[PDB]
Amino acid sequence: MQDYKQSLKYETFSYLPPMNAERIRAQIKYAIAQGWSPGIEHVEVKNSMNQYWYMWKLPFFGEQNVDNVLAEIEACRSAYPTHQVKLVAYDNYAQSLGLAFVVYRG
Amino acid sequence: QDYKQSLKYETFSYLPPMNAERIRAQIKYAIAQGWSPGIEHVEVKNSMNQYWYMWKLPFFGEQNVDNVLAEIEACRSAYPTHQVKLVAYDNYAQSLGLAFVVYR
Amino acid sequence: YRQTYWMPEYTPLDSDILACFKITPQPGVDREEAAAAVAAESSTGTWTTVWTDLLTDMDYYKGRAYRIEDVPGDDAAFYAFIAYPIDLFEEGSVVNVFTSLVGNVFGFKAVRGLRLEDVRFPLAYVKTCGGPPHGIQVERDKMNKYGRPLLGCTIKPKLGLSAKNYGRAVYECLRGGLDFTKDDENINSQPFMRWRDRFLFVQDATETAEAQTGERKGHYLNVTAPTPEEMYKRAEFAKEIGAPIIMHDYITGGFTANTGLAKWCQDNGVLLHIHRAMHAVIDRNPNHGIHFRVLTKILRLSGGDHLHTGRASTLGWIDLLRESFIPEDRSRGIFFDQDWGSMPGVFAVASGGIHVWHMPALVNIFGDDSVLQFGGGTLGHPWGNAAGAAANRVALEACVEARNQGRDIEKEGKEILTAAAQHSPELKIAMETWKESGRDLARARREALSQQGKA
Amino acid sequence: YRQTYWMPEYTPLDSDILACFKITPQPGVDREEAAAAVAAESSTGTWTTVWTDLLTDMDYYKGRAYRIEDVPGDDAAFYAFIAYPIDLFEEGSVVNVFTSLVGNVFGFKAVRGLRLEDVRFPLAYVKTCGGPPHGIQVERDKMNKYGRPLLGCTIK
Amino acid sequence: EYRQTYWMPEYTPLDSDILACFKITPQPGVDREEAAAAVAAESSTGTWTTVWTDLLTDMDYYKGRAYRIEDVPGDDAAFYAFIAYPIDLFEEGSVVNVFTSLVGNVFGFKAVRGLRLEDVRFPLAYVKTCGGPPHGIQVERDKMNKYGRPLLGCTIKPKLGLSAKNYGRAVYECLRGGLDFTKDDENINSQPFMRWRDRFLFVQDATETAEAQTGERKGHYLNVTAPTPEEMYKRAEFAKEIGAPIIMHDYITGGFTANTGLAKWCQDNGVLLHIHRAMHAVIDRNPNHGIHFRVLTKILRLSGGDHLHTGRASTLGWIDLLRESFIPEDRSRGIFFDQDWGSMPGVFAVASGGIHVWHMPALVNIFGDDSVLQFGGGTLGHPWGNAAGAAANRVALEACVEARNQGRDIEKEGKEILTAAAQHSPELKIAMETWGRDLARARREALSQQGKA
Amino acid sequence: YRQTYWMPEYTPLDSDILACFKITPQPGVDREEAAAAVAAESSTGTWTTVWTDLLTDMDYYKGRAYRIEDVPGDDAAFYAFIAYPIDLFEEGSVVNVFTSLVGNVFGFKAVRGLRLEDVRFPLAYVKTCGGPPHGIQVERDKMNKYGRPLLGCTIKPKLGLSAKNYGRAVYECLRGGLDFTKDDENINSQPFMRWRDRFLFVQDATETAEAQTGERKGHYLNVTAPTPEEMYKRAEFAKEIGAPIIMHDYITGGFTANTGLAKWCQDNGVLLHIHRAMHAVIDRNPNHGIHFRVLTKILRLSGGDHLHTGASTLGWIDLLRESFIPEDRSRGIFFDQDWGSMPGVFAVASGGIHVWHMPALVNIFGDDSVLQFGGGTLGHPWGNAAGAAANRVALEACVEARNQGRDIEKEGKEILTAAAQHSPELKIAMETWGRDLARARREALSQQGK
Repeated sequence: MQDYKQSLKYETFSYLPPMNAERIRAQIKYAIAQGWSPGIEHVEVKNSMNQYWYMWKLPFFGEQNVDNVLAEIEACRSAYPTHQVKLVAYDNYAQSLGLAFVVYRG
Repeated sequence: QDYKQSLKYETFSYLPPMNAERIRAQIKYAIAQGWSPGIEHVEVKNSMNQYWYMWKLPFFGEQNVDNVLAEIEACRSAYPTHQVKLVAYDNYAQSLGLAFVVYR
Repeated sequence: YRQTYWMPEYTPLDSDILACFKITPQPGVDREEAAAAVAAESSTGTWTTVWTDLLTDMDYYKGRAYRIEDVPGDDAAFYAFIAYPIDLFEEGSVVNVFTSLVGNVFGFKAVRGLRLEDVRFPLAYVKTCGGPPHGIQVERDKMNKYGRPLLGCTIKPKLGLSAKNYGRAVYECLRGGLDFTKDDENINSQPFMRWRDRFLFVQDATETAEAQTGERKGHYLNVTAPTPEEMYKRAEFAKEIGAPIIMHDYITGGFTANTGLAKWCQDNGVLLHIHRAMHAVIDRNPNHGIHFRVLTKILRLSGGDHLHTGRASTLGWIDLLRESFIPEDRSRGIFFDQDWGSMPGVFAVASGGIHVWHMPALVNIFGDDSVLQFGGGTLGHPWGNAAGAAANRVALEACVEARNQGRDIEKEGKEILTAAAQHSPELKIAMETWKESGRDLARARREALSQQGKA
Repeated sequence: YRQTYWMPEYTPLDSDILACFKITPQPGVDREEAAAAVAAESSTGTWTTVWTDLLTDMDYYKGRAYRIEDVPGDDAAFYAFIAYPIDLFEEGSVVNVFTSLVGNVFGFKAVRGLRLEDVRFPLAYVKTCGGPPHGIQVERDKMNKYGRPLLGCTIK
Repeated sequence: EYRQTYWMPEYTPLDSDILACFKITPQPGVDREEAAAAVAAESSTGTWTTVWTDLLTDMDYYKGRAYRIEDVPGDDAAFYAFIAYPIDLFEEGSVVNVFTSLVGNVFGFKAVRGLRLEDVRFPLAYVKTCGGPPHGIQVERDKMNKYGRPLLGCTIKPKLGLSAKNYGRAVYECLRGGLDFTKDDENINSQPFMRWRDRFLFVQDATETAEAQTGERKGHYLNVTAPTPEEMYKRAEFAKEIGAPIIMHDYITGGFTANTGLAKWCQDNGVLLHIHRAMHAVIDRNPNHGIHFRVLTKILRLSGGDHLHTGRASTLGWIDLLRESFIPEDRSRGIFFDQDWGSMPGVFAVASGGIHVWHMPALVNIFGDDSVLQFGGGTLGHPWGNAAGAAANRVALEACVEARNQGRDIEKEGKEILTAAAQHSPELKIAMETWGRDLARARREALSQQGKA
Repeated sequence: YRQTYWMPEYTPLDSDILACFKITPQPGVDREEAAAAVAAESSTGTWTTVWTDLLTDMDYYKGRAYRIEDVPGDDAAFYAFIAYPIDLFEEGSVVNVFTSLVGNVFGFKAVRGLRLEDVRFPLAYVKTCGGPPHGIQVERDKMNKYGRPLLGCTIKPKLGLSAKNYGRAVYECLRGGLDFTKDDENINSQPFMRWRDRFLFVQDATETAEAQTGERKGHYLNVTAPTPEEMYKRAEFAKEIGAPIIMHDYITGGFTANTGLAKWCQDNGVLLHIHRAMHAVIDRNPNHGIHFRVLTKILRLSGGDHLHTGASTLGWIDLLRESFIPEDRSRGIFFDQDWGSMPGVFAVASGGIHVWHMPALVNIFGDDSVLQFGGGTLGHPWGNAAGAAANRVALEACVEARNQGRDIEKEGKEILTAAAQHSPELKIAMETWGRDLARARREALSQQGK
């Protein structure tokens, strides 16, 4: 037997290894391919269970270029290097997020 | 003589800490009653929690005292700052026949 | 029966409730007369026309058979389609609609078998019912959960466990990565585990695993009870203690109780998980009884936030459960257009003897807005409930990350799971343990009606 | 299913709830194993024995098939008689007894048909339920009606 | 005359019948069959007479009837009558009605010199109608987080004259010393010198302060015995309002109606219920006329409590009656019927009354783990304070339990064990200077495999 | 014990509770150590002294044995008189006074037997208790009944009767001339007769019989219950349906419950008949237990409008009924008992009495009593109504005789036979089978006080 080591988690994909630029890219084009609007959020670690994270700028409505989203992630992380950074994708049909995951765990 | 207050840990924590011979006896007594030994651990600030972390699973049908004592020391090594508790599950009563903190 | 209750030229009004009965008639009866009988027996049930009828408008206040079809691949049975004016029923009462449709006619001796296949609830009647207390999107927002199906465990053994030991299993599961644990449908308040003690220790477990994971946890506390007063007392205690979700057995507890409980859940912000116990008594026999898709619709109207959904028919009632509009589709047993409007949809719940090796086919059949409930597939892990939960949770995510990447996750199943175990020892050990458009149509039609209206 | 849930030597206790299921089994299953399955599916429903079971007294907390009979004039079906200890249920809850007996097992694929024929409610469980609010004799006294069946009309 | 209707030696009791055993000391002229029959009639259908209204009913069903007579070992003046009562004679879930019916008339019967109710057989079908303990042993242990040892309590003295805050100070000192519980005396209600609401605030304050300083759940049996049900419940609600885990009631002097109601309230509210048996010696001391305490024991379990004070042979008889799931007949211990409790939980046996460190080995050896050990002067009387006496007792209890678990004979080896522990404990060392379940588990296994057989 | 608790020079205060205990000690005990032990065991629980005692006024908070007397006879028993300051007890709580006196001392190993004979309730404590909900005089005004004992019939069999058959026996009795019928002690809510159905038909019986006699009618509907909530629910339903009187088993249902029922009865204008079920467990052994006169005072404080009272007998009847009862050792009354304005309680006679007992019962109990005929009513050969009339005729002729000056007990057979020449029901029935002291004290006190 092997003992289960316990640690904080951060919802979808957090039970998998952190994502390289390649894996992040594929999630973003998945969202764009779904018609969802990419969005970026950040918050202090201790506050990650908050319903309302700081919004980085505005959602990227009509955004087709993955790379522009990937750069805005970098810029958000560079502005707040101690914060967790989240990617979300808005689904205006369902008034929900199609997808959301923590890009950097801070 | 004035009384010196300190935090305590339920059954046996008013006695001197147990060496290996004494721990084994409690383990042997629990097996002799037909209870299932179990091992839990938790951060010290959290000792009053109802739910500690389970170390592995309870040791059902276990007759080897020395294997439960090993897993205690195994659990201590993995969590040197945690309190370690030995418990003994009584299936008939749906209770614990025994519970005490092995390492504080 | 025929001359008054067979109306082949009647076109259903949009306010009408429509039913589809599969009738297997006795050898010496014609299809016209049997349809008209089922319509009469499920609405006026008149065996002799008397003077009090002449005090009423008999042409309005009656069910009417208006179409008959063959059952493909069965010359002995036929489909009878029946319209009921919206005025025959009490508003906001699945109890009354149910009783009216199925309360009398299944004992009709002149038929060999009777099976209610589908019911068309018109929008104007949908608007009179409370619906899910929350629904998929509200719940996701309340629990702050997006982009993946949710994951649950059903605690076993159903019997014999003290309140505290039961909370221990719950704690080990939740802390390893499941969102939800679940009371069995039989778990109410038995001698070995009184409900008040169960609620206290489960909530303790829920809070401890939530603090240790940073993700919201829940456990469907079963409030199925002998009496409405006991049901509501149990629900109130779950709210009092902070519990986000409760459970009801809506068939066996019954629709009156379930409808009231869903009303109470919306008024109190408690999520409501619905178990379908007893359904196979009603819905397994393909010749006699009520099809599960009817029981699906009744539950959406009555109210629930999750519903256990357990091939083509299966995918059909999931749509009926989750989507805003579902077109007619005989290949998936959907006999009428069903419009739900703004009435929210319900999480579909998959349970029953599934483990990690089912995960690709489950993410692929059910999609995101579903709960994947592992009974023995979580507890049976040779390392405990936490490792079993983590394995299921890793397998779930890797299948979601594969699919978002475009991969054929069901075909490439054993490969996605194998690349995943290379980082989760817990998922690897579990793999040696066990062997081996509905949305888009609904959106396409809302946009169509948004620009053109009636077109 | 059979080795734990078929107990042909068990004699029902008077506190036990008893059920009689008419089982029509699928062609390739024996009657012993099908009775034991119906007992398991209507009480513990276990598909894999796990560690939490070992925290409980598994011999007590389970339904048990204890007798099988033929269905007179039907060689395809048989009667399975099952005992459930009174502790499996919430007192004074037909809801709980009903759900327990019939909430899971009628979907058992390994059977062609399942029919619950009779249920033995032991006195010690009858005493926990409220019963008729009045009953025949109280009602007759309240309505001052004796010596004849009562007569009613259903308005149409 | 009663004999013809009420003496039925051919009757074998139904399993649903309430059975009673009376020790009857008849007057010199009366023979045993007629005494047994009168007792049976005067405790069911209270007459020998046949009036016309009786013929309206089934006189044969609706009666108690005596069905067996026995000698009393070593007492020719007295004999046992065993009497059966159809379950239908009694209101369900009401020990008040079974009590009244059994003992509310017959004890004045002039044709008997002495009448003593020895035992009552409650059938499983009637037990399932009563609420029982609000929690019982195993549930209370879970809530409090205490396993593997008897629980430890102290009763605050003086019972009279202490203000609320002074009282809480003796409570605080005891609890912080290692005792699990403290206790209002039976007479502590709401007297002018310590009004009940003030006592509850300061006791709870002491309870929280000692729990903070020890890391072990603490409680204090707050007495809600009151002039009226309204006052009883108000006091109970306030103890819950402030967070007290355990309350207390004098079930005999407050009464069976109030106590059943209190137990119900407790189970509905998660508050443990410690039961005091005040007045019982008025009833159960005289071995020729009254009600034996073992009957009072069974009525409490059915009415509801989580603890009961239980005080050789009979004493551990009624302890088994109080805690175990099934108790077989045993006349060597005064148990005259098998008593089946089913799933109704057992109640802690509480030992109190003039006990100190030296009684610990015998107490652990006799009561076992599932007991509370209440120390009056044995904690207050320590010469370093309450905290040290509490600690002394706690150490001596734990040493006995570790010694017992290790295979020692704690009674035969009492002095050595306490001395060896005295070495690591100045409090215990100076304190030393100043002063059954197997059966129920076996029957459950056998009935699991064989059932009725 | 004797050092602290034997206080022979202590003269009790008018505000003290006093208890008189008949102690039967083991052979080698001095009477004063036993008396001091009983004072201590019924007040402080101990003889020792721990450090917490010194935080308190030990001189005030303790019971005092202040006198010891011989028992005429049992030279192995003595009376111990004990005083308790009013402050040891919660006000308005017979439960707390009772618990304090008898909750502990009766297990004392050092005596062979302990018997609580009497308790002096000071007027300052009486005034804190609710007392009878109505009492003798208010009840006579409510029922409009003066000049005679009231008549009652306990319905039998206690068992097996439907509500409606039960109501039948009630109706036939009440219409015959009895004032009251009575639920039995054991009648609560059994399967053969649920309480709600019984209450309805009894009340039907009561109104039918009242309208056919023009006399107010009652039936003691027994609300003794498993819980206070059920007790109160049953009492509320009797009020909702118009029933004028209910019943409670005050010892077996209990003092907390009964004190609460009494106060609800006064708040709601419902008369309250009290049954002393199980008193004999407690009060029959002359060497160990609590005498029924203690139980009688407990009930008047707690609250009752009737009470079953079976030399000693006429003592506790005075205690139950009069405003002041002077000490009278010849009646086992060991203390003056002052009740002040607290109303008195109807004395209830029952148990196997019939017409032949009537002259004596009117003679012994007087007018302010209820005389309850079980089989004496139902057992009449011509049915319940005829036997009620027989009992009512006998009672009324015994009362007319007494008023006329005759010795009713000696001229008994003559009084009865003469009135049976006007009543067939009576004649066939024969063939089949304190105040002046209390008022003298009030006048004396009104004139010169002390």
